[PDB]
Amino acid sequence: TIWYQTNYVVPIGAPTTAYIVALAAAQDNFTMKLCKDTEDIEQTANIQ
Amino acid sequence: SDRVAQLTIGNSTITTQEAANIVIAYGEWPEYCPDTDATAVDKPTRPDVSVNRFFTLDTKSWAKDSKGWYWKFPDVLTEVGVFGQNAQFHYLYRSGFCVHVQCNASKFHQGALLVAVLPEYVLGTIAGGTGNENSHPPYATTQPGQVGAVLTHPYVLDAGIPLSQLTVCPHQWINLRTNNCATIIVPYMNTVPFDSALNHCNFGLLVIPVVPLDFNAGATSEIPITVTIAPMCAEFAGLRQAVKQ
Amino acid sequence: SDRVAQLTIGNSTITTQEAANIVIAYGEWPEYCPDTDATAVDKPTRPDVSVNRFFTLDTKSWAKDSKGWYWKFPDVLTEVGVFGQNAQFHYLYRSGFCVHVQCNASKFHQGALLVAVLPEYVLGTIAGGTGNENSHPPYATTQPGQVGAVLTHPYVLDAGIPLSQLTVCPHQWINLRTNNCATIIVPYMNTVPFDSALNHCNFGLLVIPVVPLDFNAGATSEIPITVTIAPMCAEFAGLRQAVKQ
Amino acid sequence: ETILEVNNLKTNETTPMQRLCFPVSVQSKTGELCAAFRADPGRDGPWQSTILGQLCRYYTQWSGSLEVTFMFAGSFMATGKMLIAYTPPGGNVPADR
Amino acid sequence: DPIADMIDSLTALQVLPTAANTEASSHRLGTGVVPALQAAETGASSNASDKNLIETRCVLNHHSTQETAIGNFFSRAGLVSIITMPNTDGYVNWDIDLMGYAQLRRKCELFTYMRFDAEFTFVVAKPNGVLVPQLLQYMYVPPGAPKPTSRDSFAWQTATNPSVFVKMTDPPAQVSVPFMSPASAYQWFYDGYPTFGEHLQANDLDYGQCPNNMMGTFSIRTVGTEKSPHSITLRVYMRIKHVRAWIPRPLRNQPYLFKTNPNYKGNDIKCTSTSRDKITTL
Amino acid sequence: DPIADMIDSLTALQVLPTAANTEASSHRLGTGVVPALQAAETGASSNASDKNLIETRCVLNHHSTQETAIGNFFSRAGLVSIITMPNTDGYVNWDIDLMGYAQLRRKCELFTYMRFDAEFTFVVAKPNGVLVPQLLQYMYVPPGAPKPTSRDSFAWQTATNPSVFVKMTDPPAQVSVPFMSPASAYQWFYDGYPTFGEHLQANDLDYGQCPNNMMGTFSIRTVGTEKSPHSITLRVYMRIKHVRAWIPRPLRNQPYLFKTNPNYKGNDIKCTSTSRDKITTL
Amino acid sequence: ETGASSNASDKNLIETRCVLNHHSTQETAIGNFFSRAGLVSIITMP
Ligand SMILES: CCCCCCCCCCCCC/C=C/[C@H](O)[C@H](N)CO
Ligand SMILES: CCCCCCCCCCCCC/C=C/[C@H](O)[C@H](N)CO
Repeated sequence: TIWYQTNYVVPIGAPTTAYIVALAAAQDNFTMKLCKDTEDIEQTANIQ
Repeated sequence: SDRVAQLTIGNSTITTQEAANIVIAYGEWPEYCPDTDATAVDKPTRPDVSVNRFFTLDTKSWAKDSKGWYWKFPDVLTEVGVFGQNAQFHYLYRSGFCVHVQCNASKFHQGALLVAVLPEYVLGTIAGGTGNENSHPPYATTQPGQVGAVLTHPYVLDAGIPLSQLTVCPHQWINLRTNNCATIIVPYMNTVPFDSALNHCNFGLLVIPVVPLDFNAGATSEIPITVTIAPMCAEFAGLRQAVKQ
Repeated sequence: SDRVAQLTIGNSTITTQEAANIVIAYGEWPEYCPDTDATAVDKPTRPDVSVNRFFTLDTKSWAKDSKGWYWKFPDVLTEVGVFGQNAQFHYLYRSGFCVHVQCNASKFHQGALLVAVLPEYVLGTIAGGTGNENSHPPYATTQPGQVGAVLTHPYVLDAGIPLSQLTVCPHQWINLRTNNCATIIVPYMNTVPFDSALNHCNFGLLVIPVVPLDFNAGATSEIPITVTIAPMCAEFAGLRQAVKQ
Repeated sequence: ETILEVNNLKTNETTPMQRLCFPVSVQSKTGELCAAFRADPGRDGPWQSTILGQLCRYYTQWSGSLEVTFMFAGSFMATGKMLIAYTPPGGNVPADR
Repeated sequence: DPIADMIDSLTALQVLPTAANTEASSHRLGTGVVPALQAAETGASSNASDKNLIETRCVLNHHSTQETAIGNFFSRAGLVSIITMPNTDGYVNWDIDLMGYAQLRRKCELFTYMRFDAEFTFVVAKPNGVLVPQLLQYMYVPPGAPKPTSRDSFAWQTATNPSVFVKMTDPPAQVSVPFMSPASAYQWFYDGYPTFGEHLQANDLDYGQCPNNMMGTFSIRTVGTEKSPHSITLRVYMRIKHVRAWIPRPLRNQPYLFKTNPNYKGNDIKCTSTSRDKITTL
Repeated sequence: DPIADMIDSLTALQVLPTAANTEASSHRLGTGVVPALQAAETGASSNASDKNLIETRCVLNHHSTQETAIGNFFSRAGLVSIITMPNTDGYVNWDIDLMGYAQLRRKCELFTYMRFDAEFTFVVAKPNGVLVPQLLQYMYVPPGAPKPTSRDSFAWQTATNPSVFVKMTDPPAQVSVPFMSPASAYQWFYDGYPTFGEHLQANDLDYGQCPNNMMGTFSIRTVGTEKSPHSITLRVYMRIKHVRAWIPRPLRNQPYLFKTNPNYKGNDIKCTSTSRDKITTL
Repeated sequence: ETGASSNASDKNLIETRCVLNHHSTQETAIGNFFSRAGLVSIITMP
């Protein structure tokens, strides 16, 4: 979760709404195991 | 490049990019009680991560006619987290603190806060106004909890002592053109090595606007002030059932 | 003169003058988790006195037709003391136990209790009687708290396994002509180095009268059974707000 | 590091470029929450748009520490402080700060 | 250092390939030395031997202790599953739970924890035992992977899932399966709930279910696009290799009812022993 | 050791008998070196000196720093009590509280904690200052000891209590009093309550009262059984010796009202400074 | 904005313990990721 610690303070002439981009990765103690099929791609219709 | 700072203790981290130094109060870091100064014979408990971590309290709103706020230590944390449970199950407690006050504004705002630590902050009354009543402050005033209270007469600090020489105490300023935070590290100060956490308050933190807040119409008018604190070498002794007050 | 014993841990002491040995379960003393077996990277807390101390639960009454009682660990202590607060504020816990069961009677009473520790004591039902219902035990049955629950069919231990080979588990007897107490020291037994204290129970303590209680009319008919337990190397990790269940 | 789709709303599905950034604005009350999401990289949600959350789907079990980086894309004249917390399992989203 | 209190197993293994020898002994008369009187309340077993109770001879015996080792006790293939394709569209998705047959279930539930590699054998025939030329495909679907929805599903492309193609007139297929739990051992008994939250009566099925033992789905099919006219009956057998076991338990004396709980028929509690009439007459 | 994380002040004193010398300096022109620009937000005082702001000469000064040491600041006898025997039965029991006279109270309340030995002087006369031949007895009653109830009470036997017998025509009596707190220092400010319990409005007098400063009762009498016809006026003076002090405080700018609290008259707040008309005209 | 990933670790953000872990990196090597037979063609002679 992300909370407001203080306010988003702005002067006259600058916009009152901004945006944040979140990026994610893994550390150097990260591993994976038991290689399997993914569930993101599918094939109901024939390709070409 | 000493304007940037990072305070990491426990599972918490504070980053700041617009800072002054860190004030170490009276040149002393917090410590555990040595064997020469101790008097109680039972072994104390030192939880060391679950109690020595940053705690964030409620947030105030700096208006253009604010008087000031105060908090009492360790009364602010007696109902918060694992520190608040160790302070209720034990009779004696001992710890230092790291206080961090945050207040940011734009480059078109102005104002200055004085952030000071005053040990044994005993409060007075106005004595009925005329001076004839022997009045005493209520329990919600002397120990306001994690919310804190407002100063009524900040020029005499509600105790008959002037604001102008409050800088003889360990202090910092938050000048809005210069920095947005203040950090004081406070050791344990008492006449006894351990004391009660529910009956005695070691110090008070005072945040008073000396130069009032000012800005032009159209800028952000909601300027908040947040206090984040951390116990440093918390010890507890005298284990018995939980007592809230 | 090994019939006398004294167990001192924390600020608590148990003395007994009519005792057998101490059973150390599977020949292993409780320990903290080493670096080779650990997986979680955050630093754990070890309170070491406020949690490693003797805790006394409620007292049962041995009648002439009692079936038996059971307790679940560490479910008995999740609402008791500073151990119950560390188990609610943290996600992971790890500790061993020292169980002590007390039952005294005169030299004109007779009876024998079997006091056994069974790890992963999973309970079953009678399946509606006829065997056709897929029934499941309620939450007050599987985790009865510090009060404990009564066994309904002690001959099959409410799980389909016989009482007659419960002595393959670490156990002692309380034979009323011989001793009045039983003491088992249990290490941490799991497939994982840390686990949850609210979701998982490591072992169950079973107290079953194998030989029933008997006395003549005129002697004391109120024969109580008290259980006193102590965590040994309690560790806690994964600090977050308090979760009761 | 690849972009996390924290703003994965049902109203964003026809303008899907807005799912890559979430707003921050001037508040009237104090201590509000801006966003909340789970830290599960192999579960359906914001982690599906990452190359880590896509390569996790080819495996069954995972272990190790993660990292989330937040980049502020406002003006030079804008200031502010945020509190980004990670809660271990046991409860739902916390009610207040 | 200013603070002085911040400064701070019983038995071992031995190789015993044979049973113990007996020494010769004579009579013994005296006071103080009583090896026959014990104290069962201490929780310890009796340590009295042959030579202290009777007069013995010398016996050098070479009886081996190899067969009672738990590697030899468990390395026998037992039935774990029977899967049938009469399920009329030519495929079965079977959720892997190996506690459905009482003979291997009672052997494994002698212990609480177990860590082993496995070897699975697939004996396939018709429901009457006859064999036909027919091509089949067995696929292991780990948890999280897409399971097949029909006979011509895309999941049968098996680009990462392990799959075996076999014929019914072939010998039975054999594969080796490693230890694949997220924990350090499999547990046949899990005293608790998997998730947090309230535990109401409608969610009482969650009690005792460990997700560290849930291994996924085993899928079979006939390979072709069109419907096969043959009925299938697949029997799965499992050998246990490279085994370690912890914490022995009482063996079950009641017949099993369900696959996931220790529930027993409460109207017919079976006694562990065979009854007789009088205690003095055998 | 199997567990690796279980393995685990700024300034000093100097003797400065005199004030600091001034060195000679010349002009300075350059970039980067700016000793006059400071930052008051850090909480530190300014470190700029004479030689970096102006051109100075050499001054060897021998001004001593002995008089501003806190031993010399406090070793002066000030009034702490005035006790009168017009209290018409020939004895007074006075509860020891030395915060009743503003001059010594403001000096001691510069610090938070103080640890010292004392020296008490008893200047006694008639209410108009005349002296008569009259025998008196001063007794110190520690907390817990029985205090006298009349002029001929049994408590005046002083078998263990320290007592002084003196005459009015004598010189004033002087005694030495040690440090007798149960804590390590006296505190003039105690932020809290002495006992546990609920803190209701009827018990708000308990706030700020430290029992570590309560030292008992000071009792005086005329010695004889019969009533004396002379009125008594006793003035007590206290010197502070062997002193240690901690944590300086702001000095009070309001007149005192009561002996036990920092209460101030709220309708007349005194400004710390003397006012003027314009900021540009002195 | 530099195009580089974050180099912050566990020990610089929280207080950590010592963990000696022996989790192998063999299965995520691209030889093990690709050495699995998958379907590439279905050819029919009606
Ligand atoms: C093409 C290969 C197919 C074979 C795949 C077999 C993988 C499954 C092996 C699982 C090993 C035993 C795991 C636990 C089994 C029991 O059902 C659980 N204990 C349930 O209580
Ligand atoms: C015959 C000898 C009589 C003299 C006895 C004098 C003993 C009392 C010495 C007390 C020393 C000061 C203790 C504190 C004084 C102040 O009243 C407290 N701080 C009250 O706030």
